[PDB]
Amino acid sequence: AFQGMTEYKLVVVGAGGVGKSALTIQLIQNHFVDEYDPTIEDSYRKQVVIDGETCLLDILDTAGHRDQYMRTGEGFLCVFAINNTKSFEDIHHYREQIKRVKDSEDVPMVLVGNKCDLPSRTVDTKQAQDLARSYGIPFIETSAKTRQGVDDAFYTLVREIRKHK
Amino acid sequence: AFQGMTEYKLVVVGAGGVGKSALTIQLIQNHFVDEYDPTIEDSYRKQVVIDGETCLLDILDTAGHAMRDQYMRTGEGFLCVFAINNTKSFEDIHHYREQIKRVKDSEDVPMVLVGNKCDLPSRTVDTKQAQDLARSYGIPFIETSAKTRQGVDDAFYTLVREIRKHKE
Amino acid sequence: AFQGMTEYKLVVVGAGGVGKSALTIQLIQNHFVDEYDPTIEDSYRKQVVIDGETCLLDILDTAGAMRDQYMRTGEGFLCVFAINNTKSFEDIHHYREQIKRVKDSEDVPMVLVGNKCDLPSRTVDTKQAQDLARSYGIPFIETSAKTRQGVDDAFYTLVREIRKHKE
Amino acid sequence: AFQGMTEYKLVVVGAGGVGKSALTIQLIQNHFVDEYDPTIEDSYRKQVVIDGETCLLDILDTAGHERDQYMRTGEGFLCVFAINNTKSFEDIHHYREQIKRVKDSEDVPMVLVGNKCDLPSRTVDTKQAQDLARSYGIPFIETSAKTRQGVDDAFYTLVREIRKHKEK
Amino acid sequence: AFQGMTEYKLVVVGAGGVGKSALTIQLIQNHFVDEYDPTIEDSYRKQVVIDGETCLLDILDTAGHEEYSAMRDQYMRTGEGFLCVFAINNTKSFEDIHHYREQIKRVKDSEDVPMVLVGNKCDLPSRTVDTKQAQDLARSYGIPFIETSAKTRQGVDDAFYTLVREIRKHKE
Amino acid sequence: AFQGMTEYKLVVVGAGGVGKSALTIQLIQNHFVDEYDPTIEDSYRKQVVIDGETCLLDILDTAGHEEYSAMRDQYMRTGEGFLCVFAINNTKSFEDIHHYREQIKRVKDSEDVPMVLVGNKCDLPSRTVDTKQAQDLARSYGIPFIETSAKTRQGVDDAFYTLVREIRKHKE
Ligand SMILES: Nc1nc2c(ncn2[C@@H]2O[C@H](COP(=O)(O)OP(=O)(O)NP(=O)(O)O)[C@@H](O)[C@H]2O)c(=O)[nH]1
Ligand SMILES: Nc1nc2c(ncn2[C@@H]2O[C@H](COP(=O)(O)OP(=O)(O)NP(=O)(O)O)[C@@H](O)[C@H]2O)c(=O)[nH]1
Ligand SMILES: Nc1nc2c(ncn2[C@@H]2O[C@H](COP(=O)(O)OP(=O)(O)NP(=O)(O)O)[C@@H](O)[C@H]2O)c(=O)[nH]1
Ligand SMILES: Nc1nc2c(ncn2[C@@H]2O[C@H](COP(=O)(O)OP(=O)(O)NP(=O)(O)O)[C@@H](O)[C@H]2O)c(=O)[nH]1
Ligand SMILES: Nc1nc2c(ncn2[C@@H]2O[C@H](COP(=O)(O)OP(=O)(O)NP(=O)(O)O)[C@@H](O)[C@H]2O)c(=O)[nH]1
Ligand SMILES: Nc1nc2c(ncn2[C@@H]2O[C@H](COP(=O)(O)OP(=O)(O)NP(=O)(O)O)[C@@H](O)[C@H]2O)c(=O)[nH]1
Ligand SMILES: COc1cc(-c2cccc3c2OCCO3)ccc1Nc1cccc(CN(C)C)c1
Ligand SMILES: COc1cc(-c2cccc3c2OCCO3)ccc1Nc1cccc(CN(C)C)c1
Ligand SMILES: COc1cc(-c2cccc3c2OCCO3)ccc1Nc1cccc(CN(C)C)c1
Ligand SMILES: COc1cc(-c2cccc3c2OCCO3)ccc1Nc1cccc(CN(C)C)c1
Ligand SMILES: [Mg+2]
Ligand SMILES: [Mg+2]
Ligand SMILES: [Mg+2]
Ligand SMILES: [Mg+2]
Ligand SMILES: [Mg+2]
Ligand SMILES: [Mg+2]
Repeated sequence: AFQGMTEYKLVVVGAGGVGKSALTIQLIQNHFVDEYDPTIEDSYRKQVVIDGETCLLDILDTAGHRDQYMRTGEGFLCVFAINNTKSFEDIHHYREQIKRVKDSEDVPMVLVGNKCDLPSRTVDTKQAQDLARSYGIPFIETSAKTRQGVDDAFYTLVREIRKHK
Repeated sequence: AFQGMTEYKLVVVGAGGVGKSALTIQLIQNHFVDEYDPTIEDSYRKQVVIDGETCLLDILDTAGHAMRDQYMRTGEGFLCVFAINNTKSFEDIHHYREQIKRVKDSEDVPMVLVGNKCDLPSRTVDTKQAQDLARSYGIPFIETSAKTRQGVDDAFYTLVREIRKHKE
Repeated sequence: AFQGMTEYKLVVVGAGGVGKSALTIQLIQNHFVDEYDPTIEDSYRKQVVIDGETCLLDILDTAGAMRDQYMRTGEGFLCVFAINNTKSFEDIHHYREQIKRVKDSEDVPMVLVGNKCDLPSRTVDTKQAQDLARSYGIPFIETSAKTRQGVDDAFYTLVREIRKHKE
Repeated sequence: AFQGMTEYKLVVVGAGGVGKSALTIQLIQNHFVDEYDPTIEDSYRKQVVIDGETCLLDILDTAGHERDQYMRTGEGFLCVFAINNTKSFEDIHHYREQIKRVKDSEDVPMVLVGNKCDLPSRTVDTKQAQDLARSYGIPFIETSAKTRQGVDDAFYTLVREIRKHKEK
Repeated sequence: AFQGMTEYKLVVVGAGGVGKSALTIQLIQNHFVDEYDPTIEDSYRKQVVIDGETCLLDILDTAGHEEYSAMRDQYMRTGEGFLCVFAINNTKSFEDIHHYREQIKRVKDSEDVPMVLVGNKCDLPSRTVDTKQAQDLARSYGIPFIETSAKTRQGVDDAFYTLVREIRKHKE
Repeated sequence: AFQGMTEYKLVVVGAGGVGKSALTIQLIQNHFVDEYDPTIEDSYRKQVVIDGETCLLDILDTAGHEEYSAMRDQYMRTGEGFLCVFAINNTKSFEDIHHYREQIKRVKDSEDVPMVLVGNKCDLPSRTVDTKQAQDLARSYGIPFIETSAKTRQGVDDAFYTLVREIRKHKE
């Protein structure tokens, strides 16, 4: 018996202020949050259709500065801001922490370069694509403000989870 | 901030063979199950719109006969099911209602009375009797058939409305 | 890469006047057709969600070598009789045989449908129809195009049978 | 030019107690109302897809015994009788006449609805009702607000009749 | 008894040529109107789900400059919520916002009317109104501010959905 | 009797690398394709609601450069509407639009074919084709013009939905 639609547990990680909450809230509520209210832990849920399969996204929005939610997640959005080189260098640390806690090389993951609407770009697309090619994962540019790439990022993660299953 | 649609935990209880599973599967899959496969415990989930609110129904299908006390404490609302061709199942209703009230330590638990198999000609429980039982408990009564689908949506949607009323 | 929803080809067969068209029109338009207008061939399409998969049902409504054509094309068959017509129930065996010959296979996705279950003049017992279906290895469903009982179930069950046969 | 989905104003008329409200509430809420609470005037709204066109149904549920206002506003009328009440069937002629006078027209979109077709106490034969409907040039549908039989069909058929009357 | 989904009456106001119609048509039809066809009065309707509640938006698209003022006072009395739109490349339209807000407050005889400030045409390069200025104006009124572009669709849903949330808050 | 939703056959044409596949994939999967995988012929399908009518879009994604093919002329005769795509940073692709339009008119033997002009890659800073120029070209052909970006998703839905509206107009 089918017992209800497929459920995917997604976790959004990355440095303080890169736009993890803004991305998530733009997905769930179609709203851009302008304030910076630091997060402890928040949970969201949304039903969507991706490639003709109905599914339920459970989304965990994490704090910038834990082992529990890394063990629960099936897929991770690894977010940096394209105007903050430090947040991009930190990506390697988030990826390592996820791999240790799940004890696995092959974890579904997507690299997300957020704030692509800002004119102060310090991380080149080619650099981020290279980093992603080296990890074997997709890369997507987003803006929580304009909504560019937001759906794509979360839907691409879902496709990665499907492939890994 | 809204964090996702409202979730309702529904538990279907009643005697062996009244059609608890058949009702639930007819709601989830639009399928009538003809076989009688006795249930231990099964969990289902469905998104629906009731009175303009989108919600997620988590539905626990229970066995006819401490794991029991667990799900009674978790559930927010109960479908109490009997079969209209089985007078025993109708008399047992009062026992299920009492067990739920003891475990939740409450008089006012959201509940709906469901008289299933209303498509069968061998009726032994009168509608008026069942309506009286329900009036005495202060809860709605609905006749259903998992076979024809009559009243199935109504039963589960009415339960959700009862849960909403109890939360104001 | 996903390029659009999955499509399923369903064929409704059975004797004249059992309610093949009435069933189909009740599925597509939520309308009971009271008139009996005999069919040559009609095609319908509907999008639905079954078990969380969005799909497109292409439905061929048949008449009571153009016949061999649609048997080769269909992935699944609703075999319909009327519960008040014993002849239509005996004819089921003939439709099933013709389908198995044309597809050269024992295991073709199929559902047995006993229609007009709202009428009081029942001449085919449920148990008999269930036995026939158990012998063929296929599901049996009672329907009424008039009350709508079992209509969705019949078509959706057929789609599930097609899915099982494709794994 | 498109400003939002097409809107249809439907009016449900007929004698007291034939099930005008029960039909409407079964359409809107998937709920059978067992109590008889007489209506003054109630308004309902539902978005549906009929023949691939999205539309908004505005539905006016009327009182058995009261009017000219809502007959002028309506684009289509469900004329309801109960199949176990011969009087309600004879009254149909009066509702149809009143509608034709107020709209000053022979060709008003209309559907004849024989409700309570789940009851065994039938006093109006289907053939009689079909003849009445054939004489008026309108469809006839048997419904039960209890089992839900024919409910969607009645309202959707009325919408199709309104569409047909507008292409000229 | 529930009788059908909740209905919200939204009114889009602001100076001539700010993009009131373009915003509305982008919401209803997913179409950018490039032509500038001045509006008299137009009505639109759309069903949407916001925060899990299904609702029906009735949307009144108004004229920049009103011919006669009684027809203006009519729709201000009917509306439950107002999108107050200026164009970020037209400082005059931004200064006019204050006047639309005042007229609405007088006609509804209330300080706390559901309202959203909308800075439209944020895709254009000739920006003359700074974001910070508009945010300050909105903070002073106690209402949300959203940047939109009817062309790119940025912020369009957000503007209308945020207005509905403001109406809900005012009704509790 | 209604037998199922209306079906529209749409063909996407234009020079190599303008973003015909990227547009189509962004419509179907909400995904931006960054890689450039040249197309021979690909078929897509999507159900949408446009102006309250549910429809099924059958979409044929064509090759940039193809010598004469009879198999190519086949599907151009079957197609009911054409998206004519150029890239706003490639003046050659804009000049080629005239050639696609001529080929379509010859194969359909008709002046009045439903068609939409699409200027893609409007997110790039290397613009060489002005909006006004493209609007003038489109006004001369009697067809709509839409700026799109498969990357940002701007105008994507609008392009395909506008084509469907053009097909509807041509059928009345
Ligand atoms: N322009 C622009 N600003 C953005 C974008 N995403 C987030 N912001 C802004 O960046 C700031 C921080 O966003 P926030 O969502 O709180 O980031 P965070 O990763 O969740 N922070 P934390 O780890 O403390 O929870 C906010 O002021 C927000 O409005 C974007 O894509 N574009
Ligand atoms: N005619 C008819 N038969 C029904 C209906 N509902 C259930 N049945 C039949 O009655 C039997 C029991 O159904 P089932 O759901 O297994 O009962 P249950 O309450 O789940 N039993 P248990 O407690 O063992 O899990 C099955 O044979 C089923 O087909 C109905 O509404 N009408
Ligand atoms: N009472 C009742 N009548 C039905 C039912 N199904 C079909 N009918 C009636 O039976 C007649 C035959 O229905 P129809 O669908 O035309 O049968 P068919 O199998 O398509 N005939 P054919 O093979 O000629 O195309 C119609 O008058 C219809 O109203 C049902 O489930 N209940
Ligand atoms: N068995 C059966 N009972 C029905 C049906 N429809 C309505 N009833 C019952 O008949 C009674 C009257 O129903 P109601 O909807 O109030 O009729 P009404 O035409 O609206 N009355 P009024 O004109 O005063 O507003 C109620 O007790 C209702 O439960 C039906 O289709 N089947
Ligand atoms: N680039 C760009 N142009 C826009 C935007 N919004 C509107 N326009 C353009 O600005 C012009 C005015 O738009 P319109 O919606 O008619 O404005 P209005 O506020 O309704 N005018 P009126 O008050 O007379 O009815 C049109 O040419 C339109 O295309 C936008 O967000 N970006
Ligand atoms: N920046 C930007 N790049 C785009 C856009 N659309 C397409 N591209 C890029 O342009 C390249 C070509 O895209 P594609 O859709 O394959 O072009 P095509 O017209 O289908 N090519 P062909 O005719 O050979 O099949 C890709 O690398 C793609 O990422 C856009 O709107 N913006
Ligand atoms: C919070 O989770 C539930 C909670 C309930 C629920 C409802 C009511 C009472 C309960 C419940 O669960 C714990 C004990 O008490 C029911 C279902 C679920 N969940 C669910 C969703 C989809 C599929 C499945 C099937 N599993 C077994 C593979 C399950
Ligand atoms: C692949 O085509 C079909 C195939 C089938 C189909 C199903 C099963 C077997 C078949 C079939 O086709 C011919 C013979 O073999 C049924 C429907 C269709 N298609 C269809 C699509 C939209 C609208 C309509 C209605 N027409 C009359 C405009 C039809
Ligand atoms: C209740 O009526 C409305 C009310 C309002 C409305 C909203 C807000 C304020 C108002 C309003 O009406 C008049 C003055 O004040 C807006 C729309 C409508 N209705 C509407 C819906 C879809 C399409 C059309 C256009 N037709 C006639 C072609 C109309
Ligand atoms: C007849 O259907 C089409 C028609 C067209 C179409 C559109 C435009 C022009 C055409 C067309 O086809 C015939 C020649 O001219 C395009 C797509 C389709 N259909 C479609 C789309 C996606 C997937 C499938 C199943 N297979 C291919 C995996 C089918
Ligand atoms: Mg945060
Ligand atoms: Mg069970
Ligand atoms: Mg037929
Ligand atoms: Mg009433
Ligand atoms: Mg305007
Ligand atoms: Mg390509």
